[PDB]
Amino acid sequence: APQQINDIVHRTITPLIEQQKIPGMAVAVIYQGKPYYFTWGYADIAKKQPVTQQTLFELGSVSKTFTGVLGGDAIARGEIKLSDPTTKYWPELTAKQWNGITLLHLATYTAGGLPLQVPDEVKSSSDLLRFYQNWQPAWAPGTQRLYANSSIGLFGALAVKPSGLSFEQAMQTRVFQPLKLNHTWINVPPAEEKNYAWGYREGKAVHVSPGALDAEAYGVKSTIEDMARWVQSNLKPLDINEKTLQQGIQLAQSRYWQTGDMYQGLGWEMLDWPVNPDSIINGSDNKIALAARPVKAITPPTPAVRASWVHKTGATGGFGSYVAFIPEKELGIVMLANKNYPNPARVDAAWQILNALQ
Ligand SMILES: *[B]([O])([O])C1=[C][C]=[C]C([N])=[C]1
Repeated sequence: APQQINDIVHRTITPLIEQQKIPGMAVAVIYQGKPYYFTWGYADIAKKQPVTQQTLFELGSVSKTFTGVLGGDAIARGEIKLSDPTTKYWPELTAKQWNGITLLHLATYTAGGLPLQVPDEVKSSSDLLRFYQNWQPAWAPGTQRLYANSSIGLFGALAVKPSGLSFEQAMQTRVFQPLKLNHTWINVPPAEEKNYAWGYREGKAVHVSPGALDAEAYGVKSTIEDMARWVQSNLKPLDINEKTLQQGIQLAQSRYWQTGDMYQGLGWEMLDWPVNPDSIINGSDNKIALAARPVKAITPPTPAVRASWVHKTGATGGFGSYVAFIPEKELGIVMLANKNYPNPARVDAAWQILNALQ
C-alpha cells in the first residue's frame, strides 16, 4: 500500500487492538476504488492460526446490509413492493395489529416496537407465527424506530417468498454469486472450516448459535477480501452488470426515515458527509443505537446520496464488525475482529482513517 494508507491504518489500529485486547483483526481500506489489506493476531488462539485475508469472521448485523440489498433486488425484480402489507406475503398473520404494517416498516424497524431479539423459545415456523400474532405494538406504524432483528429478519424472510427460493439460495444466487463473493456464507461449508476464526467472549472461543431468522438478521460470515468487494459494490453500483442488483443496491441506500442526523436505509444507515464525527461515534454506542426514537418520514424517500457516510455495525457474542464508506470520495473501510468490542471505538478508528485519506 501507499505509505500514507499504511501509516494511517497502523497508527490507528495498533493502539485499538492494544486497548481493546482484540485477539485477531482484519482491515480493508478502499481508496480510489482499490482495496488495501491489513491483518493482525489470531484467528484461533489455541491452534496458533493467524488472521489472513482468507479468514472468515462473523459479520453479525452487518448481515442486515446483505438482507436489505437482497430485498432491494426483489423490489427491482417486481416481486415485492415496500408499500405491500405484511399480510400479502403471510396471510396467516391475521391479528388486527398487523393492519397498516407494510414491508417498509419491517425493513426499517418502524412497525411499532417489534423487539430487538426473537425469543430463544421460538424455534419452529409455527412458533414464529405465534410470536408475531401475539406481539402487541407500543406505537402506531411509521412513528418510532426500534432497531430489531424480529423486524428486518421477517422482512428478509418475506421478501424472498415470491421467488420460491429459500433465503439462503436467493442470497447466494442473486447477491453473492453475481458479486463474486465466493468466500461469503450463511452456513460455513466443511471445506471452509479451516478458515473460520473463533470468536472470543470473556476469553472463551465461541461461534454464533442457531436462532430463528438468524440468516436474515445476523448470520453471514465473510473474509476481508469479500467484504472489501461488498464495499466496492455498494460504493459504485453502476459498475454492477446485473440490472436488478444494481438497482437493489441503490434502493438500500435510499433515505426512508430520519432520526436526529441519521437516515434509515434498507440495512444501511446513512448520514450527510461531511459528518460530525462525535455524532456518528456517539451515535454508534448501543445507548443510542438500540434506543426507541421518533422518526420523521421522508416522503418520498430520497434516492441514494453520493455525499453520505454510509455504514453499519455488527456483533455476535465473539465478533465485532464495522463497514463504512463515502460514495462521493470512492473511499471505504471494513474492520473485522474476533471480539465484540464497543461500537464507538470502531467508529472512531474508522473516521480517523477515512478523514485522513479524504
Ligand atoms: B446485530 O449485530 O446488531 C445484532 C443485534 C442483536 C442480536 C444479534 N445476534 C445481532
